[PDB]
Amino acid sequence: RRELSVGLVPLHETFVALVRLFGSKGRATRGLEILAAMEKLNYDIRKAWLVLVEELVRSNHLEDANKVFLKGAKGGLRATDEIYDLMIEEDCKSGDHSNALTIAYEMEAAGRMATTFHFNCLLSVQA
Amino acid sequence: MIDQYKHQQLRIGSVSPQQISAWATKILPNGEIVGEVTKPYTFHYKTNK
Amino acid sequence: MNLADPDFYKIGYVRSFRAYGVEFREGPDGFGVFASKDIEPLRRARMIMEIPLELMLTISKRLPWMFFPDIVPVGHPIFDIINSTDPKTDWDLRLACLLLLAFDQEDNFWQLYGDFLPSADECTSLLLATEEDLLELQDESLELTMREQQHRCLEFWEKNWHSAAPLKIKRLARDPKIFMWAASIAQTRCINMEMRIGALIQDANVLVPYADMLNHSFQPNCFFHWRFKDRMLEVMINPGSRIKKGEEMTVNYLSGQQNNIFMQRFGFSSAVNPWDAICFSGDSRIHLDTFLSVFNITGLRQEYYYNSKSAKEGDSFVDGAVIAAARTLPTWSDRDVPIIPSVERKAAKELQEQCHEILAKYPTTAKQDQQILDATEDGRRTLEAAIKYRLHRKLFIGKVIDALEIYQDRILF
Amino acid sequence: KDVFMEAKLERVPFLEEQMRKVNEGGGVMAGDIDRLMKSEDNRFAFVNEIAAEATAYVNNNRDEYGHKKAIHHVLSNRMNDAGFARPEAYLETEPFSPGPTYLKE
Repeated sequence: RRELSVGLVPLHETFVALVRLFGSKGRATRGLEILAAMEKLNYDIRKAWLVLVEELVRSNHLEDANKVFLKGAKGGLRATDEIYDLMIEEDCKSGDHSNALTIAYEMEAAGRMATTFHFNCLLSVQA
Repeated sequence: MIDQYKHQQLRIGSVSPQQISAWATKILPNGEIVGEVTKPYTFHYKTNK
Repeated sequence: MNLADPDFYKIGYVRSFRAYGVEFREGPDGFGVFASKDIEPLRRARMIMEIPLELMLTISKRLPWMFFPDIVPVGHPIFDIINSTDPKTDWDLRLACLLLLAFDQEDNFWQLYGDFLPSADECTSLLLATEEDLLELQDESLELTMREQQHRCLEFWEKNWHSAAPLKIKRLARDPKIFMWAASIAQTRCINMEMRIGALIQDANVLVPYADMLNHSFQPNCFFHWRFKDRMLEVMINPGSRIKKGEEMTVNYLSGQQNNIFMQRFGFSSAVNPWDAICFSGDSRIHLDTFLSVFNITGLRQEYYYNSKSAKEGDSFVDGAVIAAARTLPTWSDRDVPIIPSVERKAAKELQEQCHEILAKYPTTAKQDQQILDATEDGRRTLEAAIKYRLHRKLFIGKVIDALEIYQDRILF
Repeated sequence: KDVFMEAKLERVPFLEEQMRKVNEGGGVMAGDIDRLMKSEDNRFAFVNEIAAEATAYVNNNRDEYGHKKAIHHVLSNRMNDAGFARPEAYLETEPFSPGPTYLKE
């Protein structure tokens, strides 16, 4: 809170550290609060949104994980292939075909082509 | 390339009498049903009502 | 920066080639493609350099060999030369045979386009260099590979031009130094693409006149596209990119692979080389989230960005060397959320000083030093180019050292 | 060396009258549609994309369309980003008309 009061622009690591904690504890809207900061400080949110999304799955905040990823990836935000494999499998593990299918559709929009692994995850709940 | 799935359906079969009764019978607040259509009164010999 | 001769645009223009906002220059270099007027930012792409299929060679990349602008006649005794060539290893040999064939067949387009191509005295490829010129190179693996590659083409010259040589097969290469010119041209100006001709999607190594003149820069602004219907290759200006009134428009040659030992093999030498670095070892490790943080370099190794909206013009010290040596070095990360230990005894100073010891001002051989740069002697178009490669490797190492010591100095603001 | 440099390049004159009848007959739009479709693989997808873009155009700036024929607007927008002047919405004027209506043959 004192960083903006002084006027010093916080570091890239500074925002990275906090979003890891908020995702780890389960903060839903708190992570987005920081995401607005780099939207004003000329900093890309890709790394921060990637670690925030991944951390939310590392705890049992499955509903939070889909909301954060879908909101960020609805616009232009390429994601690493590891994240795509994680959420498609994780959503299908708990029975979230609606969330999994949307991510798979979103994944194919950004170049990456769904292979047999993604189809196998979907077929688990469709069976 | 996952295609745009679209599952539509159209069934057909004989109806149970209970299905017809639920289709047609309308129960007034007073408790009457009167869905039988007892009389073959097409139109009044009087005004065409 | 003088424009090319009027005959350059024609001869190809008469064969349905259209260039809208470019004008090739003539000044002594690779002819070069420089634009005119201004385009302003756009939405998707602006098409340029309409090049048809008929003005190509496009040998296939896999068995069987097919050439859609059919050059080889039926039963011609040069398809046997190509069909006896080892696949998947030397694609520049059969391509050289096709180029040689498209010089004595008829009034083919390449019979006229040959003049604008660089000659033996021109060109920078090492396949045209000599023994002591190859020795003038601070590298032995590259020296060995290029000495072997100057062979394997002498060998594939006496196996098909040995005193029997039907006059069709003869008179194409009467001596093993014009075949080297064709091989060097094939190595330098081949591009592997996908060509949908009809119902056939195929991968092929192709030669494109009026498109190889597009010079190289690792920060590119040009795409290569293949219009499926009318069979035309087109260059495309990148979306959302302003274009000046004569500045360079470039298309990258290699991306995702570099090390300056294969790009140099394919022509000239690296200048900024954003994908090459020298293995350090020698120390334990340096921190990861501070080298890209002092210069505000974006992570995600496959895509590294500088974020020009950084500060009040903090420095003018970013280059390909910085963006390359920012990801090819120890870079310890650990849990990725540490205290960022400012232990300059371990996390800074001596460790990179050890790198300064590892890069002990060219300690490997130091065959030459600052004296080499700008010897002021240009000749043979291949000498002063190996010297240029030595200069650029030395410059890369020096700027890597400079960036490392700037980083180790500025860890506290 | 090849002596056909200018024999195949002499400008055909008298073309000025065969420049206009293209413009009121809809020839320019017809010859622009195919050039836009010269790279598309499936024409139905191209048509659907054009229709969706026109729907967005109608939604964002409603109180302009009814004359401009927003489909013509999006076609002109796509043709105007690679040269090809193509006046806005392919709008036609009546430069010489001290009257309300042409007879139209």
